Amino acid sequence: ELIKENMHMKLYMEGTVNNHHFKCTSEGEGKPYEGTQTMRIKVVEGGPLPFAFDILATSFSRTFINHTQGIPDFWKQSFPEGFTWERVTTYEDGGVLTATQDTSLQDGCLIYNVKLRGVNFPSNGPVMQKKTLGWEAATEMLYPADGGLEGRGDMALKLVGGGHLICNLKTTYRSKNPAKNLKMPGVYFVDHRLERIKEADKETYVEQHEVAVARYCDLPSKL
Repeated sequence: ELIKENMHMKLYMEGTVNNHHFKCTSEGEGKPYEGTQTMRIKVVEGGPLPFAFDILATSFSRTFINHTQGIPDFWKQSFPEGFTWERVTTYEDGGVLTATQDTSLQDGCLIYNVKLRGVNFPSNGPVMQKKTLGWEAATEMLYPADGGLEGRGDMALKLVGGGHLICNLKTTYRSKNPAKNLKMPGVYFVDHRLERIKEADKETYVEQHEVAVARYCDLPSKL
């Protein structure tokens, strides 16, 4: 089996948010089977960013989700070929961020390539004004659909002074070997905690940590 108790990752990101173009790279590692990982990210082009780095946080790692209770790991089963995802995140103040990621496994290292585009972030809003303080924990609902898996979930971005701006995520996850016979799961959930550990140089260097666990709904069913 190709996914080994400890893994390294490399990431290239390019995007544009409200007409501002930028690139990031990052390097990290994690414990795929624990559900834990750490990324050290550099804005290498278009920095410093004139928007909140937080809107990029989710676009930096599906291999590193601890699967409890035998839920088949959609993303771990996809190697060596790997997988992609495509997401649209819609903020309640009109901002819309679309992201595409390709995940591959080359020479024992996980390699991420992301493209994204953000539009209609209000000029006066907390993203464009950099008034945000990270994400709350969140739960994503996942279910088979269209040959792949779909994810749906809201997330809450913390605002300076209290307050939250909410967005809703719609994701499609596809395996790169479609022929591969998958054990698919029912409907399930992944709990995510995405934390900024450190930053420097006007968010031009950022250390991010994520814990993510896959689980069924532990409630009794009168059915």
